[PDB]
Amino acid sequence: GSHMVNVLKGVLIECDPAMKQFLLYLDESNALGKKFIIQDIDDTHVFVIAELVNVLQERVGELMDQNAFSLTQK
Amino acid sequence: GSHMVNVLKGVLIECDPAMKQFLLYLDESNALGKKFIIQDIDDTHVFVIAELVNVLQERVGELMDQNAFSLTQK
Repeated sequence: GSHMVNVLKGVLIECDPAMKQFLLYLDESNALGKKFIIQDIDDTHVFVIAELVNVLQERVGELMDQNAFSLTQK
Repeated sequence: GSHMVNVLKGVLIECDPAMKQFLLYLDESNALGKKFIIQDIDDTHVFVIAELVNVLQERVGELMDQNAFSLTQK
């Protein structure tokens, strides 16, 4: 490679570094069928595209029981 | 203690901090009349919002001859 240049448009999110670790865990699982974390920025940051962040919103809120993700029949 | 929580929408940049350094000076100079660089996402990452990325585009494109950010009408 030449050098790291990642410039893109979407939603930038940070809160805490523990947060980072769950986004990774969720990317591992890919429970939402979307790869939300495009690049993670300086430890505590996650870059997710605005177009699909809505899946994260539901994951953050509803994942306690489950979020509505069943397109096996729809 | 504290920690930062920043969730934001716009354009994320990643490049070596050379860009950051002109950017901070330029932010400092406020030549573009807006705060383009919203948050320094620590040392290397820069965040600039898409609303005024256009301003940055012209800054990049036109700066060779002149960056005319002074528009009384044009």
